[PDB]
Amino acid sequence: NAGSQPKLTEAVSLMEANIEEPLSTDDIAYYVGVSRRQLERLFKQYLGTVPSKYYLELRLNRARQLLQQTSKSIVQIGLACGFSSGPHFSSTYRNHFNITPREERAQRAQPG
Ligand SMILES: [Cl-]
Repeated sequence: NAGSQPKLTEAVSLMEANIEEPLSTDDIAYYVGVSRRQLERLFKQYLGTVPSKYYLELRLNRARQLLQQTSKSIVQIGLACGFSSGPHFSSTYRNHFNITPREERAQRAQPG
């Protein structure tokens, strides 16, 4: 279970501190003190994915937070979350959340 895997939770905390300019997987591993292979094994075992893909999920969730709370353009938000084009940001966002960034912002005020 992830909370009982301190190395994995450490890596995730480090990733959370580096969203706009994300660390390479190798750099996460160096800073947490495991090999790259070991870091990959942790992510595969305790989260079910690879570190780079979890990092993308994290950056997409920060983007969702910005879509719900700012008037920053779609382009601005994509750049702030490490994306390098609008089409790349919006397409990956839509694949992940099954709505577009524009739809997420339109729906931010949903009162439940
Ligand atoms: Cl950041």
